[PDB]
Amino acid sequence: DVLGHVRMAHCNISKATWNETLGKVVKQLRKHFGNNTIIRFAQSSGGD
Amino acid sequence: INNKEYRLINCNTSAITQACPKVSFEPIPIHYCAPAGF
Amino acid sequence: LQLQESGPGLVKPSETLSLTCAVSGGSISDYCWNWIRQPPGKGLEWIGYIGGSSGSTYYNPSLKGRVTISADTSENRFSLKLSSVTAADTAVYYCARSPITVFGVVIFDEYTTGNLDLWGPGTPI
Amino acid sequence: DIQMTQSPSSLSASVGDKVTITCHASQDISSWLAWYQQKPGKAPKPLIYYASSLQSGVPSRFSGSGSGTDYTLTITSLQPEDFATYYCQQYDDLPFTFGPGTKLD
Amino acid sequence: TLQCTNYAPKLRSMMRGEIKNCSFNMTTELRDKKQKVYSLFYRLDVVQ
Ligand SMILES: *[C@@H]1O[C@H](CO)[C@@H](O[C@@H]2O[C@H](CO)[C@@H](O[C@@H]3O[C@H](CO[C@H]4O[C@H](CO)[C@@H](O)[C@H](O)[C@@H]4O)[C@@H](O)[C@H](O[C@H]4O[C@H](CO)[C@@H](O)[C@H](O)[C@@H]4O)[C@@H]3O)[C@H](O)[C@H]2NC(C)=O)[C@H](O)[C@H]1NC(C)=O
Ligand SMILES: *[C@@H]1O[C@H](CO)[C@@H](O)[C@H](O)[C@H]1NC(C)=O
Ligand SMILES: *[C@@H]1O[C@H](CO)[C@@H](O)[C@H](O)[C@H]1NC(C)=O
Ligand SMILES: *[C@@H]1O[C@H](CO)[C@@H](O)[C@H](O)[C@H]1NC(C)=O
Ligand SMILES: *[C@@H]1O[C@H](CO)[C@@H](O)[C@H](O)[C@H]1NC(C)=O
Repeated sequence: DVLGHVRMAHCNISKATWNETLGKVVKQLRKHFGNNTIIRFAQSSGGD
Repeated sequence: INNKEYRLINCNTSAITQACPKVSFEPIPIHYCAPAGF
Repeated sequence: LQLQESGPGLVKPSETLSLTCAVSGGSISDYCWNWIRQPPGKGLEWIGYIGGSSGSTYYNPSLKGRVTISADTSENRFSLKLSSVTAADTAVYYCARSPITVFGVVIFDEYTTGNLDLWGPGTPI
Repeated sequence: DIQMTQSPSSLSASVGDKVTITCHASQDISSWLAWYQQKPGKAPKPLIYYASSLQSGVPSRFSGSGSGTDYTLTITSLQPEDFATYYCQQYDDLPFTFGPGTKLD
Repeated sequence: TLQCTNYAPKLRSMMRGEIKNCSFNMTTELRDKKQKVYSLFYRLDVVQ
């Protein structure tokens, strides 16, 4: 049984930290593609 | 369990393997020997 | 805190009715918003509601399909659309505010709501 | 679709009388019952939420209680502003429903 | 075969329909008797 309310499992990540980390990743990633490109991130597509 | 109903004691904790009737349980002496260097 | 509705005063058969409600003195994200129908001479019928920060919507099994409820927190407003309006849908429509008692994550609708604390003037249709 | 009824459908009363309005649910609603007062031509206004909790701004003359399937609203002094149609709202489960209403006269 | 209903039919949040209350027989210590077991499963583990 559940000794209380049913709640959704979840996980929190700091928003500013993630945005800064992703910015660092793009800054380093551009070195292999060029400084006049657009780097876009998207979620996964197929599979289970 | 509660001509009365009964069960084997093993069904409380473990399935039993039937010993093979062809294998004797008579004690046979065993000698222990050192490996080389000991 | 005042709620004020608007929209056409009547639509023709098979047209979509679009009603709006403005929130003045408060913020949509902290409350759930309900729409209630009252045909003339009859009691109250719940249409549906939309949450605040979660954006989730729920609809009555009555008025099956047809009903769309939405909100726009950048203008602190929300609206109701009813497609294929017929003669039986003429009624006074109300918007209302409901409180949220939060026990879990608000963005997952982990709260108890349903009480109506504030009613608008009403819009006869 | 939870059903709700009310008793009486129309309650005869004079000014200053003590009155009780009852509501009967088809199933236990765990006290998640709200009471509203509606006047002709106006939107209903809140009275009570969670069966017994009084809404802020509502006179202390209004009270109520109940449990299970049987709930009541008590008005201790029926002043002229209180001759209204009263409704029960059941929010324990969705869709939300309302009773037929009881008229005071 | 499991006979399942929703665990929390009145939930109006996530986890609505995610946890199912499933009835099944299941064996007991003795091979001659079966029991009746009620348990909850997550939606992802159970297919219709
Ligand atoms: C990821 O980030 C989200 C967003 O910040 C977190 O979501 C919060 O989760 C907590 C619980 O985990 C929620 O806490 C609840 O807050 C309610 C309102 O709090 C206000 O009012 C109370 C007075 O009632 C004040 O004391 C309080 O300071 C606030 O002003 C409470 O009513 C809730 O009470 C329930 O739980 C307590 C146990 O602490 C019981 O005693 C109560 O009876 C009742 O059952 C509760 O405290 C919080 O509201 C959530 N915030 C939002 C915005 O949704 C996630 O938790 C976080 N997760 C992780 C893993 O980091
Ligand atoms: C995670 O928890 C720690 C404390 O254990 C807290 O300092 C930190 O801010 C939390 N981060 C997020 C994103 O919730
Ligand atoms: C945060 O994200 C925005 C894009 O949404 C980006 O423009 C900005 O630079 C990011 N901040 C940092 C510190 O990288
Ligand atoms: C069955 O096992 C339990 C411990 O697992 C023991 O306490 C009990 O006595 C056993 N039954 C019988 C009949 O001895
Ligand atoms: C369990 O077995 C009995 C056997 O009579 C059957 O009637 C019952 O439906 C079974 N339970 C489930 C959940 O299938």
